[PDB]
Amino acid sequence: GSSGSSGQKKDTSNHFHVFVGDLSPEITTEDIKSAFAPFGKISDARVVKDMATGKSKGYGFVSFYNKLDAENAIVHMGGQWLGGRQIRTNWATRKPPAPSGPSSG
Repeated sequence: GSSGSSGQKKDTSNHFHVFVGDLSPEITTEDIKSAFAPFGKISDARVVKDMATGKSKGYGFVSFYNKLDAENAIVHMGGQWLGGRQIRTNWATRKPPAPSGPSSG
Protein backbone atom coordinates (compact mmCIF):
# COMPACT_ATOMS: atom_id res chain seq x y z
CA GLY A 1 0.00 0.00 0.00
CA SER A 2 1.93 2.99 -1.32
CA SER A 3 1.08 6.55 -0.29
CA GLY A 4 0.55 9.67 -2.37
CA SER A 5 -0.39 13.35 -2.37
CA SER A 6 -3.36 14.66 -0.39
CA GLY A 7 -6.09 14.65 -3.02
CA GLN A 8 -8.99 15.36 -0.68
CA LYS A 9 -12.13 17.23 -1.75
CA LYS A 10 -12.77 19.58 1.17
CA ASP A 11 -10.40 20.51 3.99
CA THR A 12 -11.86 18.77 7.04
CA SER A 13 -12.60 21.25 9.82
CA ASN A 14 -10.68 19.42 12.55
CA HIS A 15 -12.66 16.24 11.88
CA PHE A 16 -11.84 12.76 13.18
CA HIS A 17 -10.59 10.14 10.71
CA VAL A 18 -11.93 6.65 11.37
CA PHE A 19 -10.24 3.61 9.82
CA VAL A 20 -12.38 0.72 8.60
CA GLY A 21 -10.88 -2.62 7.61
CA ASP A 22 -12.33 -5.93 6.43
CA LEU A 23 -14.56 -4.10 3.95
CA SER A 24 -16.47 -6.75 2.00
CA PRO A 25 -16.05 -6.61 -1.80
CA GLU A 26 -19.76 -5.93 -2.26
CA ILE A 27 -19.32 -2.77 -0.20
CA THR A 28 -19.47 0.63 -1.90
CA THR A 29 -18.35 4.16 -1.03
CA GLU A 30 -22.04 5.10 -1.11
CA ASP A 31 -22.96 2.20 1.17
CA ILE A 32 -20.46 3.13 3.89
CA LYS A 33 -21.55 6.78 3.76
CA SER A 34 -25.11 5.59 4.40
CA ALA A 35 -24.03 2.75 6.68
CA PHE A 36 -22.30 5.19 9.02
CA ALA A 37 -24.77 8.06 8.68
CA PRO A 38 -26.89 6.70 11.56
CA PHE A 39 -23.93 7.71 13.71
CA GLY A 40 -23.35 11.25 12.49
CA LYS A 41 -22.84 13.63 9.57
CA ILE A 42 -20.23 12.41 7.09
CA SER A 43 -17.73 14.82 5.54
CA ASP A 44 -15.28 12.46 3.85
CA ALA A 45 -15.74 8.75 3.10
CA ARG A 46 -14.20 6.41 0.53
CA VAL A 47 -13.49 2.71 0.01
CA VAL A 48 -9.96 2.03 -1.25
CA LYS A 49 -10.43 -0.31 -4.21
CA ASP A 50 -7.95 -2.08 -6.49
CA MET A 51 -7.09 -0.47 -9.83
CA ALA A 52 -6.73 -3.87 -11.51
CA THR A 53 -9.74 -5.89 -10.37
CA GLY A 54 -11.75 -3.01 -8.93
CA LYS A 55 -12.82 -4.76 -5.73
CA SER A 56 -12.85 -3.30 -2.22
CA LYS A 57 -9.25 -3.94 -1.19
CA GLY A 58 -10.60 -4.44 2.32
CA TYR A 59 -10.05 -1.07 3.99
CA GLY A 60 -11.42 2.46 3.84
CA PHE A 61 -11.71 5.80 5.63
CA VAL A 62 -14.66 7.57 7.24
CA SER A 63 -14.35 11.03 8.78
CA PHE A 64 -16.87 12.49 11.23
CA TYR A 65 -17.86 16.05 12.11
CA ASN A 66 -17.54 15.28 15.82
CA LYS A 67 -15.81 12.70 18.01
CA LEU A 68 -18.78 11.23 19.88
CA ASP A 69 -20.48 10.42 16.58
CA ALA A 70 -17.34 8.64 15.40
CA GLU A 71 -16.95 6.62 18.59
CA ASN A 72 -20.51 5.36 18.11
CA ALA A 73 -19.58 3.79 14.77
CA ILE A 74 -16.13 2.58 15.84
CA VAL A 75 -17.94 0.52 18.48
CA HIS A 76 -21.22 -0.25 16.71
CA MET A 77 -19.79 -0.86 13.25
CA GLY A 78 -16.74 -2.49 14.81
CA GLY A 79 -17.37 -6.00 13.54
CA GLN A 80 -20.98 -5.23 12.66
CA TRP A 81 -22.25 -7.13 9.62
CA LEU A 82 -22.64 -4.46 6.94
CA GLY A 83 -21.81 -6.08 3.61
CA GLY A 84 -21.45 -9.84 3.30
CA ARG A 85 -18.53 -10.28 5.68
CA GLN A 86 -17.86 -8.36 8.89
CA ILE A 87 -15.92 -5.10 9.20
CA ARG A 88 -13.34 -3.51 11.50
CA THR A 89 -12.87 -0.04 12.99
CA ASN A 90 -10.00 1.88 14.57
CA TRP A 91 -8.65 5.38 15.20
CA ALA A 92 -6.57 5.88 12.06
CA THR A 93 -5.23 9.00 13.78
CA ARG A 94 -2.07 8.43 15.82
CA LYS A 95 -0.82 10.53 18.73
CA PRO A 96 2.71 10.66 20.22
CA PRO A 97 3.29 9.27 23.73
CA ALA A 98 3.77 11.72 26.59
CA PRO A 99 7.23 12.00 28.21
CA SER A 100 8.11 11.17 31.82
CA GLY A 101 9.98 12.73 34.73
CA PRO A 102 12.12 10.15 36.56
CA SER A 103 14.55 10.91 39.39
CA SER A 104 17.23 8.98 41.29
CA GLY A 105 20.50 9.37 43.15
